[PDB]
Amino acid sequence: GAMNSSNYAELFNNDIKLFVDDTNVYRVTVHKTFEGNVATKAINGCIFTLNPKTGHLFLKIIHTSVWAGQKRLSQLAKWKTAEEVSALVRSLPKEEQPKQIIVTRKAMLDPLEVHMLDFPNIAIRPTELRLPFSAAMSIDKLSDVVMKATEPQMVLFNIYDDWLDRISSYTAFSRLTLLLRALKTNEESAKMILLSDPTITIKSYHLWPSFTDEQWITIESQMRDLILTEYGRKYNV
Amino acid sequence: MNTVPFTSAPIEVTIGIDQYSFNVKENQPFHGIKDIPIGHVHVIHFQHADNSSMRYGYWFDCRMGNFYIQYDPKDGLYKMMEERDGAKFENIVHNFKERQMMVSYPKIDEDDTWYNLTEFVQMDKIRKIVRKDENQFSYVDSSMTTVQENELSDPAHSLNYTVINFKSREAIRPGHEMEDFLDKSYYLNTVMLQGIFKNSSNYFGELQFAFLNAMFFGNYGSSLQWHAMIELICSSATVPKHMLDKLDEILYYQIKTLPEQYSDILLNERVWNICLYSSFQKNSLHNTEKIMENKYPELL
Ligand SMILES: N=C(NCCc1cccs1)NC1CC1
Repeated sequence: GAMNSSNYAELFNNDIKLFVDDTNVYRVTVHKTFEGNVATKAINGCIFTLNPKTGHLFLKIIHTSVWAGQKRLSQLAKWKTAEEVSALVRSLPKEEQPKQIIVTRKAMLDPLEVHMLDFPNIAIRPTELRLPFSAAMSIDKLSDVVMKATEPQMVLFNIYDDWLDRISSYTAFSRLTLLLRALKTNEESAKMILLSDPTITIKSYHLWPSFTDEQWITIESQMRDLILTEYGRKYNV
Repeated sequence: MNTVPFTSAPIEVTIGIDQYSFNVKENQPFHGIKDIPIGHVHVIHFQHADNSSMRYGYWFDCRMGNFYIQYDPKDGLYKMMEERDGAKFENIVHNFKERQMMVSYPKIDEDDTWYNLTEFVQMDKIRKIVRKDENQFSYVDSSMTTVQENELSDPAHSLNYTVINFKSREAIRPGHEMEDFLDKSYYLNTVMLQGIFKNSSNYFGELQFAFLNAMFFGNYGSSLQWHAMIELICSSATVPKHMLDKLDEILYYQIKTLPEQYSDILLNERVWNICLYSSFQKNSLHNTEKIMENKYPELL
């Protein structure tokens, strides 16, 4: 059924699985109109679909044109997400299709189940983990491609860069979630940590800087401090 | 007016006939039920004093034959049988009536309750849901499962209700996933009404028969079927006006007749609250909403 602390290592076994996060699909700014009413203006979004074992990120960019003339957009966004995930699975060879899809919000369960009725062997699961994937738009290169898009577009990334050369997928996922948790709790502090040292660069084909093993330990420690100590400034402890 | 004679009542049992019921003591001089209104299906049902577990009974229509009840001491239940010798049957019933050994079906003259509960229920459709073509009457009990229940184990003993499943390819057209899941009109009107049931009278008949089995026998799969058939209508934005008006009347009498004391186990809080207050038809069931709010405001 659901996915939580007790069955965490299942993420890194050899059954293909994908996480789907829809929290950045429908994005708006809220502003005042000339008449003094309030109105939204949508901006580009993205579906975050990640294989946690390989790091393969299927970033479907949601262009604002897909909302034109539509009503009840928050509800539509969940079905559009489900339609796009279903289209992705159909585009993959059978041996690359997931055996499970884990949605980060339970409201995606029924839209995805309906769109995947053709795949009764693919399990659609929620999770009790509070995963920080909404902070994906705090990764500069991902934000850049989403905002620059003028049409629907799928962009492929490895969100683990080359880390799996040196560490396991369990450790790679733990690092990713720590970085994203930090970016979600205090983006400016998190980014300052990541880029403070001008000599550690981000390779053109990567998302994160080229830290050595020792530097990653320092970074990971600094991110844990942030999450504990921003927790302090917000919560008087 | 027709008659269902009993050979005898060897075991203490509560006997139901339609919405009526009465207690027969072990070896009491009971020889059946007389004055049964012609023109309606009927149900005669039983609950033994010694094992309230297992409520069972027979759907029948006196126009389709002469039927009687006889206890079987091997199988341990009151069984319905058909008497083919018409002279022997009239003779038997005449003697039992002359000795006043029969209870009278106690229909008050003002009272359209049974008609209103069985308006669309036909014996021929009952026999397609309860398969046992060798008899003209149909046996049902508390524990029989439905075809859909068996898909989620003896097929001869199942209730063959129409499978309704809102997350099925039958329910959902490719390319209309969101449309068809949030507005079930296609599934109601095209798949079920035009395709399977052919007309709304047959749909209402199965709905009414499911309610009555659920209510009389505590049959859980029937209860699921009754709610599913209500929810399909209430979750459709486009329903013929006459069907909504009739549904309101159907449900009204069902809610009126339900034992207050079993509402907690026969009424699904989620379905009723959704249907009356959230669905497309939330404003279309005036009589049902009024009786529900005045009789079971707890459930809501
Ligand atoms: N990083 C890639 N391609 C492989 C990495 C993958 C991520 C997702 C599926 S494969 N980029 C291609 C566009 C140039």
